[PDB]
Amino acid sequence: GVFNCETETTSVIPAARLFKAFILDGDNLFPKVAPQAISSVENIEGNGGPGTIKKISFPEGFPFKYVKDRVDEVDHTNFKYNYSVIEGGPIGDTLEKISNEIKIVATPDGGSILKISNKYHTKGDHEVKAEQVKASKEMGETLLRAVESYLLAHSDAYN
Amino acid sequence: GVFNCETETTSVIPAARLFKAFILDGDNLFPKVAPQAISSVENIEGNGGPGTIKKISFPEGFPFKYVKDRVDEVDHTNFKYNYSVIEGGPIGDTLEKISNEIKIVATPDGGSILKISNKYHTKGDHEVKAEQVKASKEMGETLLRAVESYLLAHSDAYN
Repeated sequence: GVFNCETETTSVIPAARLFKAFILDGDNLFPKVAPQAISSVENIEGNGGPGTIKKISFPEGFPFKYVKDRVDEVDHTNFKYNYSVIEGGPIGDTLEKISNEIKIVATPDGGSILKISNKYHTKGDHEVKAEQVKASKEMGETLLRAVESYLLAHSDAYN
Repeated sequence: GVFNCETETTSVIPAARLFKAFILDGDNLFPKVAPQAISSVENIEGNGGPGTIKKISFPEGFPFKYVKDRVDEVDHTNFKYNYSVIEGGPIGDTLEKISNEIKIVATPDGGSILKISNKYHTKGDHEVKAEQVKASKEMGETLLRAVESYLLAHSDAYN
């Protein structure tokens, strides 16, 4: 089955700067700015572009130990990043894959709006629990806010 | 049980104008701007302020025929509107009440960000299905976009 959650969130950071930090340097930044959520990000196969498999590990404390994600598409001009959760964490008997899309859109005032889609490819007739949809949304917002705070505290970073 | 969904959406309309149209004149506007979603809004008990019970009817076409909502709180200065879904529609054997909060926040550029909370008071140990959470979110966004389009098309309205 399929369940598609689209959300939007705003940031005071201009889109180009946010894309460089949140997307292009996230492997480096996330364990530094949000250690309570992400312990490490490592390359299993590939360079960071489309097809790359990453292992995202969570700190001692979580239900889930890690996930493996695959980079699907990166558009450096239009600030789009598409990736899939393909193993570990919520993937298992009820859920085959989560396909995600992030687009960072500039606002006239020099901030950004992030358009985020989380698409659950459920196994057979399985539902996705509302708590799972919420957990994914909250993780993304946690990471965004941590990166935003870091960027405000380090005014030259990613310029 | 309880399940709380917080979402945010942006509008190009300044907060004060949007509050006057979307909140303070919604009974009038919704059936006019979004007839495919709302057929009528009528007063069962009260004047439109806290404690008021409204009957919201849906057009021929829907699963649900109507809901009764109660106004909980209105802050005309800070652009807050809290209301509850108390009968009809999704209310029944699995769900006792939905308590909703809308806050319309001005942006420096003269637009708005709406902070919306949908809090499900489930009966006993019942879950809320992700499809239901999505349906509520989509209804609110449909109504917002319809009001926004109307306001852009009628530049003097609600000034």
